[PDB]
Amino acid sequence: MEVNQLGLIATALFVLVPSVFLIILYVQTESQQK
Amino acid sequence: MEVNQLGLIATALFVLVPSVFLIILYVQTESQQK
Amino acid sequence: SYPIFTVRWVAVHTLAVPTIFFLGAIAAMQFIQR
Amino acid sequence: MEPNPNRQPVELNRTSLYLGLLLILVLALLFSSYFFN
Amino acid sequence: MEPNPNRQPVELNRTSLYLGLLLILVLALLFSSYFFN
Amino acid sequence: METITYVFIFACIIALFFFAIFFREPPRIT
Amino acid sequence: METITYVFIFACIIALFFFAIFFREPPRITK
Amino acid sequence: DWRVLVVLLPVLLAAGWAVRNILPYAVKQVQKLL
Amino acid sequence: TITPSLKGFFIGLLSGAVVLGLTFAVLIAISQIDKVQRSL
Amino acid sequence: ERGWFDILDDWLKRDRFVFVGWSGILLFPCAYLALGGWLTGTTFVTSWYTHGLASSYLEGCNFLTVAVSTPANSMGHSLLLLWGPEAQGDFTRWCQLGGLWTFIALHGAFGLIGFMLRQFEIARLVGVRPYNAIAFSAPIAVFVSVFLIYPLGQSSWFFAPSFGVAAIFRFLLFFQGFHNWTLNPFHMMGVAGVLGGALLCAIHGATVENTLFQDGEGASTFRAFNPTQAEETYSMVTANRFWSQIFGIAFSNKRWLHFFMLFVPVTGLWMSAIGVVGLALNLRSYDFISQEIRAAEDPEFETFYTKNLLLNEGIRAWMAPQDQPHENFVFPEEVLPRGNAL
Amino acid sequence: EGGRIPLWIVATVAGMGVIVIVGLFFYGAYAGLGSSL
Amino acid sequence: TTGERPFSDIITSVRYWVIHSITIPALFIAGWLFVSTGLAYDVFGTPRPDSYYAQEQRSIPLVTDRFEAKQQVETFLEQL
Amino acid sequence: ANLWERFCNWVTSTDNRLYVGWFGVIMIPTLLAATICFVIAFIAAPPVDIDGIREPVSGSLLYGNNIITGAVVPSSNAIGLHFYPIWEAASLDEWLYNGGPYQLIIFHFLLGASCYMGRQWELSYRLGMRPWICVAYSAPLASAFAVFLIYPIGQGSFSDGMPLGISGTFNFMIVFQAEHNILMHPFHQLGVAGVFGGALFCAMHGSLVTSSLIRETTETESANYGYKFGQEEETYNIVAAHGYFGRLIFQYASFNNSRSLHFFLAAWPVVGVWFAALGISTMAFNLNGFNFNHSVIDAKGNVINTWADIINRANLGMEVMHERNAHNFPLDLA
Amino acid sequence: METLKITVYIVVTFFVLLFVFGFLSGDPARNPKRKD
Amino acid sequence: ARRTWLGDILRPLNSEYGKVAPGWGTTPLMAVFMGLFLVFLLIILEIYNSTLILDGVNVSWKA
Ligand code: CLA
Ligand code: CLA
Ligand SMILES: CC(C)=CCC/C(C)=C/CC/C(C)=C/CC/C(C)=C/CC/C(C)=C/CC/C(C)=C/CC/C(C)=C/CC/C(C)=C/CC/C(C)=C/CC1=CC(=O)C(C)=C(C)C1=O
Ligand SMILES: CCCCCCCCCCCCCCCC(=O)OC[C@H](COP(=O)(O)OC[C@@H](O)CO)OC(=O)CCCCCCCCCCCCCCC
Ligand SMILES: CCCCCCCCCCCCCCCC(=O)OC[C@H](COP(=O)(O)OC[C@@H](O)CO)OC(=O)CCCCCCCCCCCCCCC
Ligand SMILES: CC1=C(/C=C/C(C)=C/C=C/C(C)=C/C=C/C=C(C)/C=C/C=C(C)/C=C/C2=C(C)CCCC2(C)C)C(C)(C)CCC1
Ligand SMILES: CCCCCCCCCCCCO[C@@H]1O[C@H](CO)[C@@H](O[C@H]2O[C@H](CO)[C@@H](O)[C@H](O)[C@H]2O)[C@H](O)[C@H]1O
Ligand SMILES: CCCCCCCCCCCCO[C@@H]1O[C@H](CO)[C@@H](O[C@H]2O[C@H](CO)[C@@H](O)[C@H](O)[C@H]2O)[C@H](O)[C@H]1O
Ligand SMILES: CCCCCCCCCCCCO[C@@H]1O[C@H](CO)[C@@H](O[C@H]2O[C@H](CO)[C@@H](O)[C@H](O)[C@H]2O)[C@H](O)[C@H]1O
Ligand SMILES: CCCCCCCCCCCCO[C@@H]1O[C@H](CO)[C@@H](O[C@H]2O[C@H](CO)[C@@H](O)[C@H](O)[C@H]2O)[C@H](O)[C@H]1O
Ligand SMILES: CCCCCCCS[C@@H]1O[C@H](CO)[C@@H](O)[C@H](O)[C@H]1O
Ligand SMILES: CCCCCCCS[C@@H]1O[C@H](CO)[C@@H](O)[C@H](O)[C@H]1O
Ligand SMILES: [Cl-]
Ligand SMILES: [Cl-]
Ligand SMILES: [Fe+2]
Ligand SMILES: [Mg+2]
Repeated sequence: MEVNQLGLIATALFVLVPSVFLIILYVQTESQQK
Repeated sequence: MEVNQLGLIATALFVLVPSVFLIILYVQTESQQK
Repeated sequence: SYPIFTVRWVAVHTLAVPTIFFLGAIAAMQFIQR
Repeated sequence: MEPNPNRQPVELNRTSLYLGLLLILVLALLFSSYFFN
Repeated sequence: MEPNPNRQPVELNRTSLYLGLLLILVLALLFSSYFFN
Repeated sequence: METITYVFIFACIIALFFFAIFFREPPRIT
Repeated sequence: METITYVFIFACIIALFFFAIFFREPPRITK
Repeated sequence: DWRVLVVLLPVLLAAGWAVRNILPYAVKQVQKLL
Repeated sequence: TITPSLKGFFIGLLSGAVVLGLTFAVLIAISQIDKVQRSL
Repeated sequence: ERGWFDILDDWLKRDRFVFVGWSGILLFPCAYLALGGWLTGTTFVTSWYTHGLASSYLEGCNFLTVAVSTPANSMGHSLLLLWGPEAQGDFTRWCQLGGLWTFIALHGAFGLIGFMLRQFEIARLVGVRPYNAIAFSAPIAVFVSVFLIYPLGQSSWFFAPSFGVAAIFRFLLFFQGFHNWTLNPFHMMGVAGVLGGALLCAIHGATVENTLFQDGEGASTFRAFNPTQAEETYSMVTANRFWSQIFGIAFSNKRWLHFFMLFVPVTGLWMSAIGVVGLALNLRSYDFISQEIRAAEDPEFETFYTKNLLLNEGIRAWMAPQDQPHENFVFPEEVLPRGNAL
Repeated sequence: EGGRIPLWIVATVAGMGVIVIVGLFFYGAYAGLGSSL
Repeated sequence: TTGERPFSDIITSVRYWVIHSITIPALFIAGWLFVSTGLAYDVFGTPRPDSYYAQEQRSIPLVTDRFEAKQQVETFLEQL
Repeated sequence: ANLWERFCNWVTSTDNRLYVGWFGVIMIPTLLAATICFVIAFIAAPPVDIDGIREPVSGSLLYGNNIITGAVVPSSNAIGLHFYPIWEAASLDEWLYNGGPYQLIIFHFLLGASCYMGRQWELSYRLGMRPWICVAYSAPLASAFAVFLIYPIGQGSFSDGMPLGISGTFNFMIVFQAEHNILMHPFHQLGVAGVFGGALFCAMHGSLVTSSLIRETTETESANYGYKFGQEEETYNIVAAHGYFGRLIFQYASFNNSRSLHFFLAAWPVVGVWFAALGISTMAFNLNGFNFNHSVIDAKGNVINTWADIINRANLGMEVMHERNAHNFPLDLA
Repeated sequence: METLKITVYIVVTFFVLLFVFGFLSGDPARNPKRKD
Repeated sequence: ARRTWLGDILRPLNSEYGKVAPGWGTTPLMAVFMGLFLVFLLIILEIYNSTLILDGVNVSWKA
């Protein structure tokens, strides 16, 4: 199938950028003193 | 130029995956108490 | 008082003895003509 | 230099992480077809 | 369950982050031409 | 490449279901 | 896309220089 | 081969002269160790 | 049978055995003759 | 308890001028023979039958041109043992066949193993951490990849480096012409590690020597240090300020500094070894495909990359007939690539 | 007798011997084998 | 110190030079003769200036067989 | 204090985050000018007629290069050693065709780097340090002068200066080998000894200090936290390091004096790189590497090749191919 | 181009003057110990 | 620590931590097997290498 050649990077960055943002925030919350 | 179409995604992930890993570690270090 | 033959003595001579021999050999080579 | 008193800690609990990841992954599952076209 | 006592905190200081990002970016600047080929 | 991308996203979702169920923050009565 | 990529990585490196110098962990004398 | 004798002739005469000049001090070293 | 290279192999095997044997014989001998001195 | 092993152990580990140890049993004979083999070959031994070259002082070569040359290509990867099926115990023929090459390479290899074992042994006995042995893994990675793995992937030992100054220079130029080895990113990391290492050596030495505390009256400042002194001989605080203001960043941690000094050149050499492992299989960074497609279609498109391939093409055509005599290359004048006039 | 011939004389004579032998090697670069003639 | 006599003591001593004014020249002369007698050529199989080529031959005697290499060199040396 | 006096005080202030200084007054604008021009040119400059034969070489990213092939291309052979500032061109289009950016960059860079060296003396003086760090930096500086200035002067053209790029660098090296046999030149050999040895001694010193760090930390923490910035006590045991290295080789082959050790670490690579710089600077005037081509001859007079002659065959390949359209006459005399 | 030349000539002179007069402004005295 | 049915069955197999035979034990016999193994590796290397050539052993695709 002749799909758009930027579709892969568009999807990968769409997933990775905000997921990473969330992962960063979660892990630094856990590491805070309880 | 007729470059490899996977060159972009390869470069992007090569940068992002380990950079993100370090950012995760750094931020959760900062948020620890002392 | 001091020993004469030692491990150090052997190590020194394993190098010194062929070196002088070789130097005499290379000295002689300087007079060889085609 | 004196610390800024306006600084606040930031949080994201585990449930929020899971809710957020679900949002991102399902959005990508939805939009990906259109990105590939 | 009772906590696992082998658990340990993990650290990466600011200098290490900077050194790490430099390594990564410079490795990317180097290998990218070969990836594009 | 598209199919890989679709299957990958789907697989990440199922993995998320797993962690969200079995490794949830346990509800506690204070 | 390649030019963009190369210029992007370079720009990120230059930004990193700025932070490494001006927003470094300040050296503090102790024992 | 005759050259083997001609080449090693100075070597053996040197080793013998070294033994004669060290034998009183070599026997003395070996008897001290034994 | 014993090809020339199998003979060569045995020769190399024995030469190494002899080199190693003599080396350790000489070192064991010298070690026994010149012992270290320790406090009782 | 105090048997022959323990007695032998005592003697091996005596505090003497040249430490021996258990590792010395491997190290000293192999190192001595490697060096002895090289000196013997370069003084007396030809490369006429393997390469069509003179290679010894006896033949008229000088220090720069002598070599212990690799065996002929027809030898394949023969271990070429003296008692092997090629030389059949004949020492003269063995020399003529390049037996000294495998002799030096193999004794050299076991010698380096012994040296690194020596590094481990001494460190254990003196009670220091074995970082020196660890750093020596880089010279080992280099020797093994270049002198063993490279020729093993190629047709024969013939294409391994020959043990000589000019012969090594030939190896460099061969790698440029045939492998375009300068274009390889693993070689480039190697270069960064070596030049970066040399930089770190120079800058650290100079910094220490120029931030010294005055601990004596002498204008010659070397006597104003005692090995057993507790105090640092130079100011880390002053050194740190200087560099922070000059370069923007400076070391602040002395332990990190010195570890980084291990890391940089050690990692670089390791990377270069990985590149050579690839070249063993002709798995080169020879080309950029995009550059070639463009250049083929567009005869006005030129870069320094295309310029360097033309040089490689010249190297290959001009050096190959004499450098690879087993191929019996005859390239008539007319086929030789040449620019105008030259 | 351990100390009779002064070390500075030994060094000077040894050094001069090195210069003579290396000098001979250089002379040989211009005569006989390896001379190009 | 590790126990052995200092090198400086040794090389400044009369007994050292009594011994080595003999051993050193002897080894040097032995090396010289190794070359001057031509024995070095025959031990190692290194061609003399007149033994690289036959008079009319202008082809290098390259070894081309692995297991008949020894005989090949012998054949080459016969042809001289 | 008047305006000038306060300005002088600011310029020479030891309290600036980055020291300015008087050398800095020249260094800052020249390095900025060189940097800005370099970046713009590397990205966007059109092809340059390096060899003056109307055969423009593309160096920039936008004109079909990557990081590895890209370069700021040396100025035209038609210019030679002529000064070619922007205002000497009829237009920027001409300036670019002829490789004007190269000259702008290298002249600004060399001046700025010379002032970088001066600045290192200057701050050392302000801080009450000893003054010779700048002498160490003269080795790499001299090497930059060698490839960007001295070699072009000797050869009569900035077209033979080293290109400002990764592949252009290799081009410079290969052609240099063809024309000067640099590998066979003892100053380059000294240079190699300097950099190989500098790397060796770097790894050596790094490993020995690290090997003898005094225990100040637990198993679970980095040993680097065992040293605190500005502590008065030394952080490793040199006597133990010496005890190790003296036994690895022999006692008198190892340093027990830290000052002497560090001097050696400074001197070895610096002197070697001085010789490397001098290799290029003297091959600039065509005093070339050793030539043993056809040095070994048999009884009849047949040439018996050595590895030198095989080097020669490789060099001939580079020679005949380089700048394939530039030569009209049989000898390449510059 | 003439305007550019003049501008650069002025810029360069300015900075060169700063360097010369700057180092002439009692530089040996600008150190942390003996100000002479 | 938690006991399980399987843990109890396997208990004996993880109960002898640090247990040693006295002195040199079987080190001499180990050395002999190591020596023989070294000779074995040398043999197969030299066959593959064509340094050891045996009757009926043609080291090639054609056998
Ligand atoms: C520890 C020191 C050491 C080591 C590791 C080596 C290793 C090597 N040598 Mg070097 N050598 C040494 C010291 C050493 N040598 C000394 C002191 C000399 C001076 C005599 C030499 C002179 C020398 C020459 C002339 C040559 C070598 C060669 C070799 C290679 C092949 C060796 C081989 O195949 O033997 C195989 C033997 C063993 C591995 C020993 C076996 C021991 C086992 C464990 C016991 C079994 C043996 C048994 C008792 C005997 C029964 C046999 C019976 C059935 C007939 C290898 C790189 C060859 C080479 O370099 O070719 C290119 C070669 O030609 N060596
Ligand atoms: C540079 C090489 C090198 C170095 C410095 C070390 C260092 C170390 N090894 Mg490793 N090892 C190596 C290579 C090396 N090893 C290789 C290539 C193998 C085979 C896979 C091994 C297998 C090995 C094991 C299984 C173990 C070690 C262990 C150790 C440690 C203890 C010392 C020891 O056991 O040495 C071993 C001795 C040697 C490497 C010297 C071998 C000399 C051989 C026998 C000479 C053979 C000559 C040969 C027959 C000639 C014929 C050649 C042929 C081509 C013709 C130490 C960290 C031990 C450790 O980790 O303890 C906690 C451990 O358990 N080593
Ligand atoms: C089979 C059989 C027979 C077995 C028997 C084996 C047996 C038992 C033998 C015993 C008998 C015996 C000894 C025989 C000897 C045989 C013999 C002569 C073998 C020779 C082996 C051989 C080829 C050796 C090669 C020679 C060699 C090692 C040369 C290198 C020497 C050399 C130039 C060393 C460098 C010296 C130097 C100036 C180093 C500086 C490095 C540096 C700046 C380090 C930084 C640094 C340094 C410090 O100093 C400290 C402090 C710190 C902090 C620090 O940063
Ligand atoms: C002196 C001749 C120049 C050769 C270079 C070696 C010294 C200068 C290089 C140092 C640059 C490193 C950065 C500064 C590092 C630094 O700050 O150094 C500091 C160091 C110690 O300083 P001091 O103040 O104690 O001594 C210097 C003066 O004050 C006099 O006491 O200086 C020296 O040791 C100078 C030694 C000169 C003695 C002569 C050396 C000759 C070497 C022989 C080279 C032969 C080459 C052979 C090749 C085949
Ligand atoms: C290329 C390296 C770069 C260095 C450039 C600096 C140039 C200055 C020259 C320094 C060169 C270093 C030599 C220091 C020399 C030095 O300056 O100190 C002088 C020193 C004085 O010692 P003494 O006269 O006190 O005698 C020693 C006895 O007292 C000890 O019992 O003599 C030696 O150590 C030389 C011994 C020759 C070695 C013969 C033994 C050979 C055995 C082989 C060694 C095996 C190594 C183990 C690995 C396998
Ligand atoms: C091979 C072999 C073997 C062995 C052997 C040997 C062990 C030998 C040796 C040897 C040797 C051991 C030798 C030697 C030598 C030497 C020499 C030849 C030298 C020299 C020198 C020189 C010439 C010097 C110079 C210089 C320098 C380096 C530096 C600076 C200055 C000068 C210039 C002084 C055997 C029988 C087992 C068997 C088979 C084979
Ligand atoms: C696409 C690329 C993405 C790469 C993903 C990489 C993921 C990396 C995950 C890092 C995991 C860190 O894991 C985190 O460690 C810290 C300590 O450092 C723990 O934190 C624990 O120790 C700290 C410090 O004593 C206490 O303040 C805290 O109360 C305690 O819970 C967290 O409970 C844990 O969540
Ligand atoms: C490519 C996609 C990447 C996207 C990048 C997104 C990065 C987002 C950055 C988030 C940074 C969080 O910022 C971080 O906040 C925590 C608290 O939450 C702070 O931590 C502070 O508060 C906590 C909690 O009271 C204390 O334990 C701690 O001692 C204190 O320093 C850190 O000092 C700060 O570094
Ligand atoms: C941050 C600073 C960075 C530095 C940036 C450099 C700025 C460069 C600006 C260049 C200005 C353009 O220069 C412009 O070019 C035209 C033609 O090309 C020139 O043309 C002019 O001079 C020539 C002189 O022979 C006449 O023939 C012509 O009739 C006249 O119009 C002028 O000199 C100028 O009007
Ligand atoms: C075409 C060129 C021909 C060359 C002619 C030769 C003339 C040389 C000119 C010398 C004039 C320089 O004179 C110099 O000026 C400066 C700035 O005003 C003075 O003033 C300075 O005084 C002190 C000196 O400790 C400084 O701390 C202070 O910052 C500064 O004001 C110097 O004390 C004075 O010595
Ligand atoms: C040189 C190979 C090293 C192998 C070590 C095996 C040691 S073997 C061991 O040796 C003891 C004395 O040392 C004896 O008491 C004992 O009987 C014997 O089994
Ligand atoms: C390192 C040198 C060791 C000496 C090797 C022994 C030489 S052995 C012997 O020597 C004869 C010379 O008369 C040759 O004719 C013969 O071919 C050769 O096998
Ligand atoms: Cl070119
Ligand atoms: Cl011309
Ligand atoms: Fe240091
Ligand atoms: Mg001569």
